[PDB]
Amino acid sequence: DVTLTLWSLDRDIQPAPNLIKEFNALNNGIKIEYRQLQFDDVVSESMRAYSTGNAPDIIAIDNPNHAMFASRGAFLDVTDMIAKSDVIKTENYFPGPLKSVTWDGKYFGVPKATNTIALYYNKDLFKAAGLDAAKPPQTWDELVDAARKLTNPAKNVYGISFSAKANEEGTFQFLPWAQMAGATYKNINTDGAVKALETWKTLLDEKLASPDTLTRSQWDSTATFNAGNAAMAISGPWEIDRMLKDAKFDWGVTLLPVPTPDAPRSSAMGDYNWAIFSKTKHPAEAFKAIEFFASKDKDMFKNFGQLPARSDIPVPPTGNALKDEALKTFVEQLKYAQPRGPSPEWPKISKAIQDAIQGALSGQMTPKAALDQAAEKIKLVD
Ligand SMILES: OC[C@H]1O[C@@](CO)(O[C@H]2O[C@H](CO)[C@@H](O)[C@H](O)[C@H]2O)[C@@H](O)[C@@H]1O
Ligand SMILES: OC[C@H]1O[C@@](CO)(O[C@H]2O[C@H](CO)[C@@H](O)[C@H](O)[C@H]2O)[C@@H](O)[C@@H]1O
Repeated sequence: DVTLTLWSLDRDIQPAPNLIKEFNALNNGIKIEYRQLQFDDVVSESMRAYSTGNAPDIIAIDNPNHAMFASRGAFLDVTDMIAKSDVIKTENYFPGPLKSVTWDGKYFGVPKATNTIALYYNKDLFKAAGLDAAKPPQTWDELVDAARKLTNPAKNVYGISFSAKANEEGTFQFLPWAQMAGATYKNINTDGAVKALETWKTLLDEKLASPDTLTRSQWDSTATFNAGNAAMAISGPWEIDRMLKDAKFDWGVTLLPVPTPDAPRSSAMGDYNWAIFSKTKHPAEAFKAIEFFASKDKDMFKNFGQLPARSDIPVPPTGNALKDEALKTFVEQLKYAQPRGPSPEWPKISKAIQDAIQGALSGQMTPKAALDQAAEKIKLVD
């Protein structure tokens, strides 16, 4: 056999290792060895691997990081193999995910999946609070007020869970709030972004969200919602299949609340892309693996609760009512997602935003000063 190696963050529950086991069972003369990426310095580790000759054949890379690798020659130009393939057609893909694998008029990967974040809510806790579980909050004011009502320390319940972690988690979570209020990563210090960050300060200062929001991932925050310790959670569709098993209450999912009545919806485009490292010894076989993964996209939601990056395969209902309502909400919120970049310097942009969030939420800097600082850094890097 040709043996390939593949790196991804995906858990044993999530697509990559399962798709690999299925692929390997084909006995087609190619075998894939999986390694789950550890430690949250994926980008630097993977570039260092590439530079030293330790890179895998295939990686699932977060979409905002793609351009850094593509621009630096680390990824194989798959333009011609995509063209030749009938399994992978660029016309099948949503435009934002497709653009994220592109650099200088070439394709340097194939989208794996797409997502964004939305607002999960525990309908049983809404009901017990005297709220209307059919009417979740629509505006930031409503969201904060609901969170105040639902915060019940005597019962170990925070009103909301989210992530402000000093890595991509925090940037991905914060950008929707800034964007809805009129800002972007290219202009992150508008009055509306300050209001967004003041709103996050309210959630922490008033103890409506755990202090651990400053250091905890979206996945680990949402575990607290699933256990009944947070009444609402901002997270993505990657939570659904675990939530169905773990949450022992009735729940819904709605669009992210907007800053003033009828202000616009917005959020950041999530999820990963497949890529082949440029010095692979097995380019054709690596690409055939990716073709196999793409051929399973039609089953991704039903099997993993994740969403393909494709307009050719609109996602059908599963038959599970909670999951199917979640699907509706995420498909709707996805219509408002915006790309982080393209930028070969995304990590530096994101670090500036992370530091602003940490500075304001810790009380070390005012929200205005924190975001002004970020905007000056971003001007230089971007
Ligand atoms: O946050 C939603 C929650 O707030 C209540 C009032 O406590 O309703 C508010 O939000 C609704 C949803 O947008 C509005 O229709 C309503 O006008 C507003 O007061 C609860 O009814 C609801 O569960
Ligand atoms: O298996 C990967 C794991 O990462 C997640 C959640 O962290 O990635 C989402 O959130 C990131 C920020 O932490 C975004 O940058 C990324 O684009 C988005 O997909 C999940 O997808 C998944 O559980």
